[PDB]
Amino acid sequence: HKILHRLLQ
Amino acid sequence: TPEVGELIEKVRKAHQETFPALCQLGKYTTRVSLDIDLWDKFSELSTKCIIKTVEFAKQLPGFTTLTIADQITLLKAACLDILILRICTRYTPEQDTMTFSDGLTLNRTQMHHAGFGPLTDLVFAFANQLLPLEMDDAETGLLSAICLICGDRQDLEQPDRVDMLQEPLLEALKVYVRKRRPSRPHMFPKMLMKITDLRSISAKGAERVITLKMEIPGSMPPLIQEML
Ligand SMILES: CC(C)(C)c1cc(C(=O)/C=C/c2ccc(C(=O)O)cc2)cc(C(C)(C)C)c1
Repeated sequence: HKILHRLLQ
Repeated sequence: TPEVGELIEKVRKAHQETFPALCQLGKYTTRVSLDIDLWDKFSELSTKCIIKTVEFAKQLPGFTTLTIADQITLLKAACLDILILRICTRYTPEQDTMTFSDGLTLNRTQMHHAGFGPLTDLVFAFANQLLPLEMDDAETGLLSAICLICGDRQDLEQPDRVDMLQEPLLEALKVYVRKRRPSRPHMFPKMLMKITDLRSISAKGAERVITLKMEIPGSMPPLIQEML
C-alpha cells in the first residue's frame, strides 16, 4: 500500500 | 461538555477543510453503459477525494495513535462508504444532480454513465433520504468518523481500541443532535441507521468495482487499486 503509507506519514 | 464541544469542533473543522459544502461550489456541466470520458473525470475526482478522506482521518482525535496497519484497514474498509456519503451530501433535488469538488455537476443519467450503472437509483435514493435529516457539517463529519472508526472491520489488530475511539464520537453526535434539534428527538438513531443503509450500498458497490475493472480501458488509478 505504497501511496497510502506516504499519505499517512 | 467542554471536552465534547472540543471534539465536535475538531471533527466539524476536519470535514469542512477536506470537503466544501454544496452551496460553496461554482457548478458547471458537461449507446454504451460506461462513457469513458465521464469515467475518466469521475475516477480522477474520486482519487482526489480519497486523498482528502485520508487527511480528514488523520485529524480525527486518536486515529494516528492506532497502528498503521489498522489505520490502513479502516481506510480501505470505509473508502466507498465515505465517498458515497460525501457525494450524496452534494445532491440538488430540484435538478436531480450531484456536484463534485471541482464544481462538476452530473444528473442521474450522467452519474449512471460515469460508472454507477445499476447502482444509480439506489445511491440517488439514499441522497434523497438524507435531505430531511438536514445534516450540518458537524453531523456529516461525525457520521463519516463513526463510519470510519469501526471496531468490527476484518483484520483489525486492536479492535477494542478502535471501539473505544468510536464511543466518544457517538456520544458527541448524540449530545450535539439533542442541543441542535430538540424538536427532532429520534434523530440520533435515525442517523445511525443511515450508516447501516450506507454499508449495504457500499457492499454492492464493491461488487460493481469488479465489473468496472473488466470494462474500463486501462487500469484503475493506483490509489483506488490500493483502497479497493
Ligand atoms: C459505487 C461505485 C460506482 C462502485 C463507486 C462509487 C464511487 C463514489 O461514490 C465517488 C464519490 C465521490 C467522488 C468525488 C467526490 C468529490 O469530488 O468531492 C465526492 C465523492 C467511486 C467509485 C470509484 C472509487 C471511482 C471506483 C466507485
